[PDB]
Amino acid sequence: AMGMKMIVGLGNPGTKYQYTKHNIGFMVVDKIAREHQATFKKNPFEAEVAEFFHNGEKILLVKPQTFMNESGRAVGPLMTYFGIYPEELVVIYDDLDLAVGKIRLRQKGSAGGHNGIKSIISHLNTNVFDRIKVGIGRPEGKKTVVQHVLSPFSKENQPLIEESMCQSVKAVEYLIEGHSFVDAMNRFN
Ligand code: NA
Ligand code: NA
Repeated sequence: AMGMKMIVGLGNPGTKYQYTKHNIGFMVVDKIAREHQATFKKNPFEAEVAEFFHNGEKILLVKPQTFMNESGRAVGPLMTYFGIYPEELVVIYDDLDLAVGKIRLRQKGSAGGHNGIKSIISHLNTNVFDRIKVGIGRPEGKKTVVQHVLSPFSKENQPLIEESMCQSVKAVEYLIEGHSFVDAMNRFN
């Protein structure tokens, strides 16, 4: 009766992209799935979905399989399916305006035109929903953005992205446990 939570990790499908910075959201929800012994299953709305319970509450972990720029084609229908509202979402994605090793929690924004957030906004017709922005490092300029996001983390940076993935998992846990998102912002920002 407390409702559900739906944690959506953004990324591109396929082995081509599974280790790229643009897939940090997938990587985080994979870690949460392992933490809870939860398995991703094919879902009919272009997504992989894992489920587990936390003291009676169903938690859904979602990896859209639409490609990043079409993520809302999974998220919108899933919310309909599960009877979930924007307040039950947490979207985890890569932030090119934040350093590797850092996260930031916010409840509103258009993510500087990030194509996954844009798709979600398009489908939900709102930019108001909880998100965990996982820093992937600022690029040199617009010319290098795509290569930046569609390449792996550097060997040198891998320990630091592992740290921010861990903080991201902790932040999700703190929310699942019923703390307000504003309290989570105060704790993790
Ligand atoms: Na399956
Ligand atoms: Na879209």
